[PDB]
Amino acid sequence: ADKICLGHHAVSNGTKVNTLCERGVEVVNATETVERTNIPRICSKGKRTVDLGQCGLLGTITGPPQCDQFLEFSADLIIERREGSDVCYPGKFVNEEALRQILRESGGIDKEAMGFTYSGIRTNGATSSCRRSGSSFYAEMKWLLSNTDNAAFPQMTKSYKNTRKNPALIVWGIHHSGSTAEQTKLYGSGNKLVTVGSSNYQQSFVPSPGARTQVNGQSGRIDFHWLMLNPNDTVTFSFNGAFIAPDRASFLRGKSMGIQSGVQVDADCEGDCYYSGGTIISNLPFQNIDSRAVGKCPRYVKQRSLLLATGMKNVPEI
Amino acid sequence: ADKICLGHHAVSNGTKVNTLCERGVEVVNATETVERTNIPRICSKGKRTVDLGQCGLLGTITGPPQCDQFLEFSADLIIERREGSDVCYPGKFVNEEALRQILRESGGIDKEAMGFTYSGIRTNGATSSCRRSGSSFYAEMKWLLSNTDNAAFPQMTKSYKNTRKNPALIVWGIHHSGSTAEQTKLYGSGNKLVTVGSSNYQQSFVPSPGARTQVNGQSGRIDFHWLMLNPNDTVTFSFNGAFIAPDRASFLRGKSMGIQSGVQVDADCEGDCYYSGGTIISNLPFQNIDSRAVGKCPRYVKQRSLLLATGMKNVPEI
Amino acid sequence: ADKICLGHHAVSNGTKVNTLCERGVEVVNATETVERTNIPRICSKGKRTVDLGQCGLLGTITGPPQCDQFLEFSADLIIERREGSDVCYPGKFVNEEALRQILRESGGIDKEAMGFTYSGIRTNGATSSCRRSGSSFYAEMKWLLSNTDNAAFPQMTKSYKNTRKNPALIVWGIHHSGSTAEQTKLYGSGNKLVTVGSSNYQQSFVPSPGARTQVNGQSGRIDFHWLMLNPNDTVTFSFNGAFIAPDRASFLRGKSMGIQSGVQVDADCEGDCYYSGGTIISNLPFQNIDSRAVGKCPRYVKQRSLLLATGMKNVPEI
Amino acid sequence: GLFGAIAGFIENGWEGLIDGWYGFRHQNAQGEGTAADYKSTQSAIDCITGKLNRLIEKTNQQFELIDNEFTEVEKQIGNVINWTRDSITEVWSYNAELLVAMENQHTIDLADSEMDKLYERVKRQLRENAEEDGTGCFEIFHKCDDDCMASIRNNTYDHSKYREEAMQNRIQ
Amino acid sequence: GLFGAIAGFIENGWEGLIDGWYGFRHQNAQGEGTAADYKSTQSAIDCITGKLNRLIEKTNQQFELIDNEFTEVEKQIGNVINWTRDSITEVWSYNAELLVAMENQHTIDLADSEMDKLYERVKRQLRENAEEDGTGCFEIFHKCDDDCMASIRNNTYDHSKYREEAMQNRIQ
Amino acid sequence: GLFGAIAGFIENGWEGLIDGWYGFRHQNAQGEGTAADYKSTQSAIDCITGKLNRLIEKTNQQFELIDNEFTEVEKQIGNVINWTRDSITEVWSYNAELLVAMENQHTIDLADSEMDKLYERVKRQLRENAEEDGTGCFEIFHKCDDDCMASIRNNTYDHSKYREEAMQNRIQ
Ligand SMILES: *[C@@H]1O[C@H](CO)[C@@H](O[C@@H]2O[C@H](CO)[C@@H](O[C@@H]3O[C@H](CO)[C@@H](O)[C@H](O)[C@@H]3O)[C@H](O)[C@H]2NC(C)=O)[C@H](O)[C@H]1NC(C)=O
Ligand SMILES: *[C@@H]1O[C@H](CO)[C@@H](O[C@@H]2O[C@H](CO)[C@@H](O[C@@H]3O[C@H](CO)[C@@H](O)[C@H](O)[C@@H]3O)[C@H](O)[C@H]2NC(C)=O)[C@H](O)[C@H]1NC(C)=O
Ligand SMILES: *[C@@H]1O[C@H](CO)[C@@H](O[C@@H]2O[C@H](CO)[C@@H](O[C@@H]3O[C@H](CO)[C@@H](O)[C@H](O)[C@@H]3O)[C@H](O)[C@H]2NC(C)=O)[C@H](O)[C@H]1NC(C)=O
Ligand SMILES: Fc1ccc(-c2nc3ncccn3c2NC2CCCCC2)cc1
Ligand SMILES: Fc1ccc(-c2nc3ncccn3c2NC2CCCCC2)cc1
Ligand SMILES: Fc1ccc(-c2nc3ncccn3c2NC2CCCCC2)cc1
Ligand SMILES: *[C@@H]1O[C@H](CO)[C@@H](O)[C@H](O)[C@H]1NC(C)=O
Ligand SMILES: *[C@@H]1O[C@H](CO)[C@@H](O)[C@H](O)[C@H]1NC(C)=O
Ligand SMILES: *[C@@H]1O[C@H](CO)[C@@H](O)[C@H](O)[C@H]1NC(C)=O
Ligand SMILES: *[C@@H]1O[C@H](CO)[C@@H](O)[C@H](O)[C@H]1NC(C)=O
Ligand SMILES: *[C@@H]1O[C@H](CO)[C@@H](O)[C@H](O)[C@H]1NC(C)=O
Ligand SMILES: *[C@@H]1O[C@H](CO)[C@@H](O)[C@H](O)[C@H]1NC(C)=O
Ligand SMILES: *[C@@H]1O[C@H](CO)[C@@H](O)[C@H](O)[C@H]1NC(C)=O
Ligand SMILES: *[C@@H]1O[C@H](CO)[C@@H](O)[C@H](O)[C@H]1NC(C)=O
Ligand SMILES: *[C@@H]1O[C@H](CO)[C@@H](O)[C@H](O)[C@H]1NC(C)=O
Repeated sequence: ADKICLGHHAVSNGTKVNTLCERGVEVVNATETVERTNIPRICSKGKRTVDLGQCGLLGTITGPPQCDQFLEFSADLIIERREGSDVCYPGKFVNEEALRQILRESGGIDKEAMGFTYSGIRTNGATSSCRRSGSSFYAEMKWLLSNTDNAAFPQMTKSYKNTRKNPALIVWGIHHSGSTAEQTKLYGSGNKLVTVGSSNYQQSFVPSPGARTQVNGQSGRIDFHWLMLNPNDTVTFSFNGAFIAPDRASFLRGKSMGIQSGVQVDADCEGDCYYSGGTIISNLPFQNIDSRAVGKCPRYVKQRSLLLATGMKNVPEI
Repeated sequence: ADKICLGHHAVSNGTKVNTLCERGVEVVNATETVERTNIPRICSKGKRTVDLGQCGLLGTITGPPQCDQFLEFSADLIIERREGSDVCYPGKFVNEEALRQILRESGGIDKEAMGFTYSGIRTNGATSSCRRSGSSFYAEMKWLLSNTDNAAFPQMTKSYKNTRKNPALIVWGIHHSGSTAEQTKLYGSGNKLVTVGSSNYQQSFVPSPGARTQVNGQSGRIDFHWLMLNPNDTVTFSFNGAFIAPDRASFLRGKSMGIQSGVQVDADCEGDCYYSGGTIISNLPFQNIDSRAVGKCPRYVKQRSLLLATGMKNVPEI
Repeated sequence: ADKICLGHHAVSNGTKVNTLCERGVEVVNATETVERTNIPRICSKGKRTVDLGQCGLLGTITGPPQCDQFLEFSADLIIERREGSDVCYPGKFVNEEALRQILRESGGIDKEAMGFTYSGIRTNGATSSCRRSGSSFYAEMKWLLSNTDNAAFPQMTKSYKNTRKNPALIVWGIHHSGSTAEQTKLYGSGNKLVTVGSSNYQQSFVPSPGARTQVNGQSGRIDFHWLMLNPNDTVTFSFNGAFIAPDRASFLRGKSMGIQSGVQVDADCEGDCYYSGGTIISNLPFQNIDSRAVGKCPRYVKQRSLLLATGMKNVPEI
Repeated sequence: GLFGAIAGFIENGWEGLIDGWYGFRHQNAQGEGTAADYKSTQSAIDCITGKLNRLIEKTNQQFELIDNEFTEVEKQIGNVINWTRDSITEVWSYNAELLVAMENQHTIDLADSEMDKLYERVKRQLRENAEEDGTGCFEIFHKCDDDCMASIRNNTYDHSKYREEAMQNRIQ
Repeated sequence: GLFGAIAGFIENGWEGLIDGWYGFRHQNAQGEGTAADYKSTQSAIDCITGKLNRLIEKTNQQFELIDNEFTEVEKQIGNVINWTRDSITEVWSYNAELLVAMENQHTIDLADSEMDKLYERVKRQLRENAEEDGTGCFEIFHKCDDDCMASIRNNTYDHSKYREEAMQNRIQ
Repeated sequence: GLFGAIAGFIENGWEGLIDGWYGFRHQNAQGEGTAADYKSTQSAIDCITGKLNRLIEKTNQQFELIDNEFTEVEKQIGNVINWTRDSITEVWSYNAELLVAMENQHTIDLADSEMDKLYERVKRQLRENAEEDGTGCFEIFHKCDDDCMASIRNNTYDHSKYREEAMQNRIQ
């Protein structure tokens, strides 16, 4: 005349998940395993950040007038903007991506004098395309002209030996004029040739005058070359003309990480995954925001949602 | 007095499959999940196909006599054959793989005149290695000779400015003569030098005469260079000799895909996975035919067969 | 008044493993699936091994005095040491990594004479930086000087045609002097230029004298270039000065493998997975020793240990 | 499987069953008879077809050429390309093998569970009226004709009708 | 599930149970009553949370930039970079899908097994004193008040006390 | 352990069993005795060995060097090589972890199923002649000597011999 028995709980509305041999099974809970939300700011607290403005990353080695405050910087995070430029006189670098990748993780630079001295020539060439309070040039290079118009140019040689414990970075430049008369007016008449020598490096360069399209009101060009020096070696420059002499050498310090972005900076935050739109802060193992994120980030998938079951099957009454 | 019983079905001979901790288990059904058959034809219906014969892909820019009908083509699928050649005079391109990869997805080209004009010099250089009805040259380039044997060649400059909304493609060439007397005979005595300038480009070239092995009855060579022009910029050429001048500029249109094959074309078909032997049409997730297939193809594996069970374990009657 | 019972075995101390929804479950037995031990020797039995000492891999083509016994070697395994060098006179190869990768699998080389002959000029240039019993040069190259100090140098041309069935390898060199006066003293006055021609290759080279840092007591440099010849073609060299003529051509034979290590060699062993510290001999599917092993090796993982269960759950008596 | 019904206490299958995967076989005074079940067969077929449909799903991604088979490319980049391709192939082969093994393991256990559930339902239906023999067969202690067997086959069997007679037969 | 308890011989769940996953429901002369079970709920929740924690684990590795989005790189190397990235993405997507499907398949079977284990444990306690009706629960053959139900709930039921009365009721 | 036999209603294992994984333990008037079972031990060992052999399998593929550790290579290509290698390592580590966890989960369930199957077979062999106490032990209602126990062990038990005496003892 008595009866006792058992059952399980149920809910009115469940959630649909996917199993091995079915699609759309209803359960009580499920959770999400894919991240789709971000913070539209560069969150950085506890680290030193440097926000380059109009200054390009490669300009800090040469020093155009727009990079006067980043000549010797220290940072743990480096941010580059879209409007940055690293030239005041028309020209470009050679093999620039490798240099950018090297400098992105450097964590800063330190400058040291070289000690070169010159006699019998003029070393104060100035142009109107780089203006500080008049006509000026790059802050860390010298433009060696002739004594007077249509004069000669003696053949010269210079040398520098590394002393410190770490490898050094050396940068020089070559000038291509906009005519065959300018090469004569400035550097004199005749052939011109420069040569750069080291233990693991021996190259020669020769200018090529010609007419080109006008950029910033100029027709000439400047080409920048670079090399790395082991901490016992010596570098020799032999030249007769068309030389942009260096003045200082750079040494790296520490390590850091660099990104490219277009949003502002927040100093009250914490994050480790950055992309060009903000920060990704989550504990889920997958993300569906950007495929080129850098740092400590989750994995990128093409799916938009993937639900993971948490309760039993849902069997509602009647 | 009465009896009821239960059981299942069985078959005389089953199929052997593999499980987690056993190899060779016999079941009633199994199916195959790896594809091994193909159709030995290029099945293509619903798309425009262009089948280049003796013409090479890079020839359509310069126009050798064997590419006279593909100067301005439009297609969705491009097929290249093994016998295609893109030169009538000995020579080769520079950075050819990148240009080929660019052109394979272009979907076609369109030509536009440049408008260069010349005075004094001759512009009708012809050779016997490219014959249409006699002696002729490339259909889209001009060979600038001198007025007469052992004469002067005035230094000249030419310019062209892009106008349309899309980037353009510019191609020019340099001629390396066989001997040294030939250089004097065709372009006069003295040094020769050419220079090419733009906003993001400043190069110089100089011919290098020298004796080589005879190809097609000739000893000289021609080197072709190319560049891409932004949609608002200008290009300048300055030269004194050894120049092959362009006549038309090319613009891309649309998009397409390109393959290399050696079989015929079938117009009554449908496919999306091509390789060098035909087409792959299947719904199976894996394939074991080729590893360099292009399009929408299944995954490639090394195994030859993989069976999936479709029934219970087979227990035949004793 | 009888009773029967059922049970299972147990042990006093078990091993902890990880399951799908638990960490640290105790079972009766377990095994390991990650390898962490090696043999500190290069185990090689059943194959021919060549152990280059001070000789570099690229030296066997040119033959400095330290590579006199490896001019024509045959091997199945090639070992290179850290102290190996391939130059006796200061200089370096151009595009060396590709050549090293080609030579590492050649399995040996064979030399064949070329047959060049010269008249008038001298062919016995010697230097004090490569000494056998006095002053000597590379064993497979010739240094063509002039008849006497500050004399002329006639323009010359030479050619060689392949005859065998397989592609050949050709190597030549260019000399950059330490000053503009040594060039005059050795090769005479005036401009110098060399050109190399083939069917699929045409290039020109010109020396660049200058002052550099002293290496091995010398200031000049030598640059080595190489090319591959299809087995029916011809190669032509035209020169007036600054040429280091080849004397023999090389052909590959068979196939092999190459490694870099720093341990000794054991002739009583059997192995197929090598790295820079010894040999890996195991049947486990994973390894955690080195990520740059070569041969037939297990997969590399970051975890240190992964235990696989081999018994039931452990429930000790209590 | 791990339920011990197929290849367990049931010795062998029947080759005369052609219209289903499971069925009944009865014998009484009138004669013998055979039939088949519908629900369990439908469940097994349904989940098998679900597996098959889930397997043939197609992902849309397009790939293009990166090397040439008519004129070779520079050695240093071709070596890298070949290395990457060889790296990818092993991953895909391992994935295929693991997936096939897992599915093959799951299917047999599913079928065994279905058979066990079908047996247990019929065992529960006949309470305190039939006796088990240990080979998948039942012995009924009362008189059960064709209508009785049919009412057993579909779930409409009432055990109160024959309780007294079956109890008296079993006790003595 | 493949144990045939949830959505098997138990028709539907209860929406009035809010303090557990499984429970009892009794009816006698005094009235009706409901309760809940503590062990099975904890057993399921334990490695539901265990699975969540195992999935949440975070593995450290740092990646950097290899291309530029302001100034483009050379075509021949950018094509290779894009090819490699597209190759990796498919592998990761496939892995995610397979893992989620497997875990979802396992959880339901675990819950069904827990329900079946509880039912069997309760059944084994009332030897020869109760009968099964087939809808999923029992009928008692003697007088059982609230104390007897409480004793049954917490595994403190002695069947020797009511054996004679239950046997006499069942036989006749 | 979703079958509820090991660490379920069986309290603990036996440390005196050294010649097998499962066994019997009997007690009668003459004394106590212990034995072991051969079929289930072999059934478990076989699939354990199969798993080990399937894991040992070795796939033939050869790899070579692409970079130098004595003289460095150009930066732009070395960065790509390092990036690709770091990408592959994570995939392989994840695969290893998942495989080990899955196999460890499967093995315990297999062992539990074997134990449950043996218990169910022994229970089905004795019909209406024994009673279940709920801890893995059976109570016999007649006189059983060593020969009867041995017959029970190796499937040679005929319940018709002692049916009347056992029934009379159970009723009274
Ligand atoms: C990267 O791998 C590819 C293929 O996986 C390599 O290309 C293959 O190179 C071999 C060696 O020459 C070719 O074999 C030859 O085939 C021709 C027919 O075309 C035959 O006449 C010869 O006797 C020889 O068997 C093979 O065909 C070719 N595979 C192709 C083109 O698909 C490539 O060499 C590898 N990269 C490097 C740098 O080695
Ligand atoms: C390798 O893949 C990347 C990623 O898709 C390719 O870069 C993408 O190139 C397209 C085509 O120019 C860019 O679209 C354009 O974006 C600009 C700026 O938003 C917009 O103004 C244009 O109207 C157009 O939509 C796309 O942004 C760019 N993705 C980036 C930079 O992240 C790249 O081209 C591929 N490599 C090669 C060799 O094709
Ligand atoms: C790509 O990754 C490899 C590592 O697999 C990088 O090579 C490693 O570079 C570091 C930094 O120089 C080396 O550490 C140094 O080793 C020397 C050996 O004498 C030691 O004296 C220093 O104190 C320092 O520990 C490391 O050995 C080296 N690993 C090797 C050669 O296996 C490589 O630099 C990476 N590529 C790029 C472009 O960064
Ligand atoms: F054709 C092939 C391709 C890959 C493997 C393989 N590689 C492994 N690496 C590490 C661990 C297990 N591994 C396996 N076993 C396979 C088969 C057995 C179940 C697990 C996956 C075996 C044969
Ligand atoms: F979004 C996606 C991503 C990948 C696939 C996919 N790719 C496969 N390749 C080969 C075999 C099975 N495959 C599947 N099935 C999925 C779903 C079913 C269980 C196995 C994994 C399907 C949808
Ligand atoms: F050592 C490692 C290496 C990789 C992971 C990992 N990463 C994931 N990402 C996304 C999803 C699952 N993931 C897992 N595995 C989890 C789930 C499977 C069982 C083990 C834990 C965890 C630990
Ligand atoms: C599911 O779990 C969440 C917390 O994880 C909580 O809202 C509740 O326990 C469940 N929700 C529903 C709607 O059942
Ligand atoms: C450089 O080489 C010299 C040569 O012996 C040695 O004395 C010195 O310690 C090395 N290092 C530096 C920093 O000079
Ligand atoms: C086995 O499966 C195949 C595949 O669908 C089917 O064509 C065939 O009829 C099946 N045979 C049996 C006996 O079930
Ligand atoms: C681009 O071309 C248009 C032609 O209509 C011209 O008006 C415009 O000034 C050009 N852009 C620049 C920056 O000069
Ligand atoms: C565990 O297995 C190993 C080899 O598989 C064996 O040597 C060892 O005796 C086993 N452990 C025990 C307690 O028997
Ligand atoms: C090379 O070409 C000649 C004809 O010029 C031919 O006789 C010879 O057979 C060719 N050599 C080979 C190896 O085919
Ligand atoms: C079950 O089968 C019997 C066969 O005699 C039939 O009379 C009855 O209607 C069936 N039950 C249902 C619900 O159809
Ligand atoms: C079990 O319930 C009964 C009924 O109230 C109670 O007397 C007994 O103390 C309980 N036992 C335990 C261990 O809680
Ligand atoms: C089973 O055991 C009994 C008792 O020793 C023995 O008489 C009989 O022969 C055995 N049966 C078999 C098949 O071994």
